[PDB]
Amino acid sequence: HILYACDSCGDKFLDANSLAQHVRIHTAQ
Ligand SMILES: [Zn+2]
Repeated sequence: HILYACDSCGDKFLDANSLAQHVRIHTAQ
């Protein structure tokens, strides 16, 4: 379930792989 979260934007991921890559999409364009 909600194991990982992208802070600042408050994104709630059930995936870790998608979470971490999501914090990547923030560094990227
Ligand atoms: Zn985010």
